[PDB]
Amino acid sequence: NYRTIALAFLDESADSTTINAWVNEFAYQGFDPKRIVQLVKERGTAKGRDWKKDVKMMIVLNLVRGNKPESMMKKMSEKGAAIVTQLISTYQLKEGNPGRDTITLSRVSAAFVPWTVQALKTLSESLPVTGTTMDSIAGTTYPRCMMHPSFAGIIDLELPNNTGAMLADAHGLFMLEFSKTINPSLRTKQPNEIAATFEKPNMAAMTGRFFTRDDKKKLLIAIGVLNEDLVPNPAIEKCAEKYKAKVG
Amino acid sequence: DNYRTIALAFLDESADSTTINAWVNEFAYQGFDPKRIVQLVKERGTAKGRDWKKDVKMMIVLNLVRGNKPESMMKKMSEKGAAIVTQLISTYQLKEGNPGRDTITLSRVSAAFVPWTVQALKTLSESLPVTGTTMDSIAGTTYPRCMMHPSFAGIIDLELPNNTGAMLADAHGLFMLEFSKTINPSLRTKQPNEIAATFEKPNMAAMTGRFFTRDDKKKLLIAIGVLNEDLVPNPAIEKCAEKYKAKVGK
Amino acid sequence: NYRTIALAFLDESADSTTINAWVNEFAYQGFDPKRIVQLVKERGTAKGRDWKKDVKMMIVLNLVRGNKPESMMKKMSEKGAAIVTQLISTYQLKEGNPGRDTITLSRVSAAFVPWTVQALKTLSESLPVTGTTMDSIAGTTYPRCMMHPSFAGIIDLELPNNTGAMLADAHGLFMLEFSKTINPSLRTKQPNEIAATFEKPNMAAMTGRFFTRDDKKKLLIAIGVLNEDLVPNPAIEKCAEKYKAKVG
Amino acid sequence: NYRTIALAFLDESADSTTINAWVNEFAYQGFDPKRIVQLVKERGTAKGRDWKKDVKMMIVLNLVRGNKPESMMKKMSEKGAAIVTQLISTYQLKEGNPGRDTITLSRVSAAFVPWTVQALKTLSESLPVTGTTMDSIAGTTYPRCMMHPSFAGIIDLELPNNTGAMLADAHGLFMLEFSKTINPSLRTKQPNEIAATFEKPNMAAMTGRFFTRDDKKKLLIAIGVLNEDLVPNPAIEKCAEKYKAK
Amino acid sequence: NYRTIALAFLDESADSTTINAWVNEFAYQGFDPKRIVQLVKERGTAKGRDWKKDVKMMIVLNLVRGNKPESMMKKMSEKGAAIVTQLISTYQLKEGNPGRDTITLSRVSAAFVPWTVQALKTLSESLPVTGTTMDSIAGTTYPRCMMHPSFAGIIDLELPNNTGAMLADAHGLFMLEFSKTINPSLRTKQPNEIAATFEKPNMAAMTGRFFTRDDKKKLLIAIGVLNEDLVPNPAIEKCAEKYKAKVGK
Amino acid sequence: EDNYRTIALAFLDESADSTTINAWVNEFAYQGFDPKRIVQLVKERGTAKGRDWKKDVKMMIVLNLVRGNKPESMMKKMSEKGAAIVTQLISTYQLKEGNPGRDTITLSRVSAAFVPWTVQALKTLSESLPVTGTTMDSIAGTTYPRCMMHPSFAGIIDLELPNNTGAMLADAHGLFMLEFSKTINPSLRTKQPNEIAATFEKPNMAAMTGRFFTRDDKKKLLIAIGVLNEDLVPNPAIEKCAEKYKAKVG
Repeated sequence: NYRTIALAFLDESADSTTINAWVNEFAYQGFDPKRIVQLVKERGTAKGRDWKKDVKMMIVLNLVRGNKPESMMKKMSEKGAAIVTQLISTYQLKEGNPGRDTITLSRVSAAFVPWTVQALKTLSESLPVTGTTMDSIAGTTYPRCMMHPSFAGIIDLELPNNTGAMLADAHGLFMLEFSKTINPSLRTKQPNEIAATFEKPNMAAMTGRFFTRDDKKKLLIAIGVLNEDLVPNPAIEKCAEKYKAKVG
Repeated sequence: DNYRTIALAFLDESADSTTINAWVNEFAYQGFDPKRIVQLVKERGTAKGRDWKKDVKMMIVLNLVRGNKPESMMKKMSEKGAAIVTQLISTYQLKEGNPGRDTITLSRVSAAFVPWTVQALKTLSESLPVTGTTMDSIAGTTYPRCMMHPSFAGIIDLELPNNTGAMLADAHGLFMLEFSKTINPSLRTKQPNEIAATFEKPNMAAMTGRFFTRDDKKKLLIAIGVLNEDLVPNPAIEKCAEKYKAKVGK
Repeated sequence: NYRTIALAFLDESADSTTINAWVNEFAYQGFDPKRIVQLVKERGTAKGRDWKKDVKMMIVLNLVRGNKPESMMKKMSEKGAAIVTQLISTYQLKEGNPGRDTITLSRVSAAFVPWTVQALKTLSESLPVTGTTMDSIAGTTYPRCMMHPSFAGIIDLELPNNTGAMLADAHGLFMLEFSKTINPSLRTKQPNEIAATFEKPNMAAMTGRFFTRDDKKKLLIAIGVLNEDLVPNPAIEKCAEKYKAKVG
Repeated sequence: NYRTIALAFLDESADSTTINAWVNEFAYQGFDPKRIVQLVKERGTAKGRDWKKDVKMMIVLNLVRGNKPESMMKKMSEKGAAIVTQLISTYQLKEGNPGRDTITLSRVSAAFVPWTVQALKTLSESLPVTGTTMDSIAGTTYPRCMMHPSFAGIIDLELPNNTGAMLADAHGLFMLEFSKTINPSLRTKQPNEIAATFEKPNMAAMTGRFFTRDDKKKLLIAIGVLNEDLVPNPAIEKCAEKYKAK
Repeated sequence: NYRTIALAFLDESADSTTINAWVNEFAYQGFDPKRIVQLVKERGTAKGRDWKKDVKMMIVLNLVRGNKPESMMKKMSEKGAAIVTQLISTYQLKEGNPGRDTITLSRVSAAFVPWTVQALKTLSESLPVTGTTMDSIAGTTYPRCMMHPSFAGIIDLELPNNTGAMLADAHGLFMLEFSKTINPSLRTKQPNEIAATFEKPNMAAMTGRFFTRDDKKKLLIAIGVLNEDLVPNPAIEKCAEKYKAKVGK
Repeated sequence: EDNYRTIALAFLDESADSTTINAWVNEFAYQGFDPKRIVQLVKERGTAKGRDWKKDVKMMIVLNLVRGNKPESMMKKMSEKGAAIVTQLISTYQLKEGNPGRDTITLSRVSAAFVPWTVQALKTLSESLPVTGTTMDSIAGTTYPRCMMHPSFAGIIDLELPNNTGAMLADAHGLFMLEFSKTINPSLRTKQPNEIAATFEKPNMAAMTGRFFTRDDKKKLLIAIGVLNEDLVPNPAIEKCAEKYKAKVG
């Protein structure tokens, strides 16, 4: 009796530890940052490069020119283009969002965020959305370390007093602009529509387990998002609210 | 001539309410047959020697976490995760969307097997497309976890007295609005009533389905704390119903 | 010459009775209700069915599921679908708006409206637009017998005191809701917009000759639309008014 | 040389009477009413029909069912459809806006307006836009004769008092609904640019030379639009003012 | 090397006379009015015709039915169409904007504007945009002679006291109207967008060299745009004024 | 287990020299074309057909100023003699429309690459430009520098000029650029000025910050054409147009 078989599941076990284990396996994953690190190191070593240096060039390039390496070269000085040509060759770079195992510039920045966050304060005016632009919209100084997507990798939701949530929201504000600026068509659309563009990939970076929760606290403090007592920059709270307003 | 009179004579033809209603119940819209789904799962699972019951649980979790499109979900998944899914698709002949009444989908598994699905929900609310914490804010109280899937509808008896069922439906609808918007982002700009048009027919079909009995539904609702033994709703439900009514109209 | 020839038509006979006869024959006709009755009975008899019963089943089906018989089965129980399959085969049922000959479920409701009006009163909650929905919109209890397109076939525009036109307006109130549901595209159109949707088919329904004016009065009375004095239900006027307010 | 040849044209004649004779032959013409009359009678006579009766049917059909003959038959009674079928074959009827030598139903109503206007009174309640409706739009009673685009061909603009203009504007009122009903697209759009929809063609009809100025006056009088003294009915002004309003 | 060779061009000659000859060669040319005149005369003569009359007819036709001859015929009287058919054949007529060497009705009006301006007074109510309309818009009497694109060819921008530019502007006012009406789409667009439609072609006609500055003066006076003193009619200023407002200077 | 968490975390302390980063940004920056290649291709390409390539350059430039950047398109409405010339030039130099690769010659590129001639030509033909000088004079309310009237000027600007004279220059140029852009792009006609500027900024910027011409090489041209007297001495008409621009820009 089928009805009865189905009802029987009311008393079937629902072990939370098991369920959650399943959730981790099953969850949305653009890529595994762990692999990216591995692949970089190996591939660079294998061609005897100063790979750490290479990661740094790749990141800047990504922040300055996006995620499309071949296209990029089309409109770059011959000199830069030569440099870029090597990375693509060595690290087997690709564009957009290929498989778990593929390196892209965007991935490099996400994986290696601790640098990325540093680099950002250096080149903000050279960014596709400038630090000054963010400032107007922000209505304050918008933290430069937040001005890339990879920042989400550093966010801890489980911070007390809803600080993680605030961070994400303050980050969201940039994200909207970045996507619009990245993708022109989005500009017609409403802010809630745009958010949908990045919520899943961003949320996944936030909940990924590559970095420890303690690792995040340290980074956040180090780059000045939080003071040593876990208190956020006042600028953050402000922005989060604007983001909330723009979407709900 | 004759033909006009024949048609006129239908005024006197019998129209018994009980009989018609039986016709309606047969003719009524059905997405799939839950009974079949149970049958096919257990059979297919047996056929390959699986712990088919465990597989149901895995399927529900996947569905709650990743939705109803198993081939797509695989690209953005871990290799180990993707390997499991591949097995499940194979064993159960899983499809996307809304096919024939004989076809298994993840969403159909959650629906047929809701007694588990309501329980699973308590434990993974933070990993849902719309979180519980989010639902609480929209609710302004603690939104019941068990209601956080479209699956819940299958467990609602509209004929509960004092209008209690309609209240549940309205409370569920509140979740349904967020879920629809998240799942389909075009709807983010729509008015709440437009959004409801999206799910009302399917949900109503689920509520009036005859797979679970009225008495069965009472037993579940009480069990998961939706109602007490007096069939009296949790206080949050009224609250949620009230917001929904306000949103959509009513 | 040719000019004089044309001018001569000023004096050509324009007999009103003859013109009108042409208008009746030339008039827009969706289908021939008579043929439907003949076909149903004849097709049903041919396979030794209880054709009268089949008609009732077809109507009930039409009210519940619409006019697209192949599609309905795709979302129907095995048992119902079996019944439907038999009806499609017997009566050669077709979907939509075919030739004047072809049978459709809608045509059966229309041809056999005297049953249809009776049945509505018993299944209003199972309709695409429910009775309660109509009640809200009306501000009163909307008459169940009027919740189908086929009701137009029962209206006599020539009722005294303009009662007929009023019924049509009151019917129009249901008709708008129904159309929206049948065609979601219309949900974003103006009511006058929507209204043009059904106007020709409905008028042809109201003006078709299949039923006598005398037949209609009798039907309208029997089902409680009018009293023997030919006085409309008080409620109808309110509904007619709202519809008018809607379309301008 | 060439520059001078062109400059010479400064002195070349530009005789107004000749220029306007040219304009009038070059002007936009929807079709030739004369031809339609001839083709109808001649084609009808060949097949031995009472061609005059046929004209009456064509007009009626046109009034009731519009201008696409093959289309109408889909939604018509069996007897009616048979009749239409004969007419299409006999008169070689076509839809839309074809060549100069092509009969359509609209063209019949147009070539034979003197009848058409008489018919209109008897069947106002079967028109796409009805009399009672058009009369509710006018607090007076709209003239039945005016409810077809066909009536334009019967109007003389160069009447005295601008009465012609008044008539055209009064037609414009009906013309608006009709145009609506006949097709949106519009139905929602603004008068202002609906009117753009007909004007040209209405105006060509209005200035066609098939009928004489006397003929027009004679008709307008005959049908109660005007008195023998050429005075327009009282009703018209509401509609015209009512029209130019919108 | 390459940077320096580029720097050298600073001292390469830029003879003004040479530059300008090049500019003339390179400038926007729809057609050459000289060719149109020659071909009309030649083709008509070849066929034993009163080509001058034919020009007159072509112009009237253009003013009235536009620039699509085969298209025109389909909604014309048999008598009129017969004429047009004849015309097309003799002069090898075409629609739209073909080669420099090709005759169009629009081009005949252009080459022969001296007739065209006279003709306009006689047939204004028959135009796509009538005179009375122009008046409604201009809140004045809009000069008939100016109610065609052909008018551009007769403007001299070098009139002192900026009369020509003013003249250009008053014409523009008509031009927007002609343009909207001629072309259905543009109605939605703002005027300035509309101007872009006709600015290049009109400019080329304004700066064309078929006619002498002196010729133009004579023409403009003959038809009453200007007085013996080169003073424009009072109306012109008003219209241009409106036009710049509509266009935003 | 090579410990990737730790390898990544180490980047926290890895160097981030603003200066090295910025060099990188510079070799990475967007570059539509290399002006040096253009010159080479022309000189080489012309010679290969034994043409007076320099002459060709001047001719190509005049053509650019008068007619824009679409060579096949242009010939449609041109005199036969002119169109004949254009054909050889297209053919000889293999000219292309729009914005192709680094190694492709376009009219706009010749004008940019050979700006020293261009600024000269501009004086002789200012009334034949898509926006004439007098108009610029009107909008400016001063005499507006003819040499300034092309997008290619931007290649002559040194932002790294004392007293922000360089940024000033850009702004005075911007005054031209808006009118130029409108006319080139009609739909821009409605839009707000500030909206327009967005249209050319990156391109104009790239022009100003390119390394093809030396700072000294820029300086000589500026004096040489009279943007500056021998004293690094701006002209005042600049400031006039400047600001005037910065104004409209908001």
